[PDB]
Amino acid sequence: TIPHLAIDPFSLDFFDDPYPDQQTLRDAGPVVYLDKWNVYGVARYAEVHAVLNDPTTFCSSRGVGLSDFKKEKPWRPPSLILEADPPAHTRPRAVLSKVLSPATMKTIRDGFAAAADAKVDELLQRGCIDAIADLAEAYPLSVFPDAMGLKQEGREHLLPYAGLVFNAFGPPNELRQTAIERSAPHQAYVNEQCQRPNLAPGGFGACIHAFTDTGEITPDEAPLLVRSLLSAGLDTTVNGIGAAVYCLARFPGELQRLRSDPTLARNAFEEAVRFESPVQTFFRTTTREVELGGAVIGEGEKVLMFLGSANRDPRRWSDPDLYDITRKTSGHVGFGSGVHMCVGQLVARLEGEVMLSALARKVAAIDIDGPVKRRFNNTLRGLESLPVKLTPA
Ligand code: HEM
Ligand SMILES: O=C(O)c1ccc(Cl)cc1
Ligand SMILES: [Cl-]
Ligand SMILES: [Mg+2]
Ligand SMILES: [Mg+2]
Repeated sequence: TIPHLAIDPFSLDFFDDPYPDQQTLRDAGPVVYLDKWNVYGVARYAEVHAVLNDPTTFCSSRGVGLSDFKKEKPWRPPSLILEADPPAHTRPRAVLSKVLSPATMKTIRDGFAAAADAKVDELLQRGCIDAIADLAEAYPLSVFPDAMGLKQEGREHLLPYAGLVFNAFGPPNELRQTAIERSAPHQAYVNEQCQRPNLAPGGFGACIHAFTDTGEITPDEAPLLVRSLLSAGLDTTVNGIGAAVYCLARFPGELQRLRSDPTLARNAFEEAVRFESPVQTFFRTTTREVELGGAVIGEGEKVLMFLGSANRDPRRWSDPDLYDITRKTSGHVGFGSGVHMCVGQLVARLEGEVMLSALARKVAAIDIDGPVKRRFNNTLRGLESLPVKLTPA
C-alpha cells in the first residue's frame, strides 16, 4: 500500500539537484518508505504540516535526526529544546522565546542594520566578491557572535561546529562520519563558551543564564540552551542570506522590484526561506501506531519530513518554482510549524531583512561572474562559493 523508493535524500547527487526527486517523492503518495534508510517519508505540504502539528504522536525526544535516542547514544547530550517534547520542552522554550523576543530585537536592530549597510558599501568598493565568504558568512559572523556575547578567541570553531551539528542529524553516511570524527576540539570550544563566566553581560548567552533565577530553567540547563543558539543561530542564517542573494542574482526582475520598494525586504527574505529552504529536513519518531496518508506506521518508526519539498508542493503553492517577493508566504514550513517552530525566527528575519534592505538601497545589479559551488550537508542546503559582481545603484 505504501510505495517503496530507493531515492537517497542524503546523497550528493540528490543535494546537487533535489527538485526532480522531491516531485517523485510527492507524487508517489502522501507517505513513502525510503528503503535506503528504513524510514517513512512525507514530502507534500499537507502531511508535513500535519506531522509537525501532531507532537504527541510524532515526537522529538527520540531525536530529530535519523538516529533514535531509544536505540543509540546521542553524539552529544540531547538539546533541551529541539530534542524534547512537552511538558519538558515548555519552560526551556519559554526562556529562549523571551531571550529572542520582540523586545530584544529593539536592542540589536540598529547595530545589525548598520553592520549590513556597512558590509554592502564595503563590497561595492571591491565590485567582485564571493557572496558566500564575503557576505553570507561575513555578515552573520560580524553581528551574531557579538550579540551572543562570545569572546573573540575560538570563534573559528563556530561554523565548523554548526556544520557538524547539521551533518549529525543525517544518516551515518560519509558526511556524518567525517563530521563526528575528531570533532572533540569543536565540541570543547562550544561547550566552554556556554559556561556563564565566558558570556558577556547583556548578550543572548548571559540573558539565558539570567533566567535561571526565575525557576524556568536550572543553572545546569542554561549551558545547553546557550548551546542551542550556537548550534542553530549562525549557519542557518548564513544559508538563508546566501539563498536570498542567490535568488536575487538569478531573478533580476525581483531584485528590481525590491529596489523599487525596499519595504519588501522582509518578505523577500521570507520568500527565499521558502524557495531554498535552508533547513531541508527533520525527522520525528512515532510514539504509537498511527495512520498517515492511508498508511499504517508502527510505533517507534522514524518519519522524515521534507520541508523544502512541502514549500514547493504545487498542491499548496502557485508557481512554487518561481521566486516572488510579494508572495503570501504565510504557512511555509521553512521555520517549522507548531510547538517547535523556530524560536530564533525573529533574529533570522532581522538579519535577512536588514541585509536585503541594504542591497535594495545600494545595489543596482547582482551578476554571477565565476564558478558557483554548492556546499553539501545532510540537513542544510546552500552554496560554498557564489562569485558575483555588484553594480552600485
Ligand atoms: C533562516 C534561518 C533559520 C532557519 C531556516 C531555521 C529553521 C528551523 C526549523 C525548521 C526549526 C524546527 C525544528 C523542528 O521542528 O524540529 C527550527 C527550530 C529552532 N531554531 Fe531555527 N532556523 C533559523 C534560524 C535560527 C536562529 C537565528 C536561531 C537562534 C538565534 C535558531 C534557533 C532555533 C532553535 C533553538 C530551535 C528549536 C526550537 C524548539 O525546538 O522549540 N534558528 N529552526
Ligand atoms: O541544538 C539545538 O537545539 C538546535 C539545533 C539546530 C536547530 Cl535547526 C535547532 C535547534
Ligand atoms: Cl557540543
Ligand atoms: Mg561526548
Ligand atoms: Mg576566563
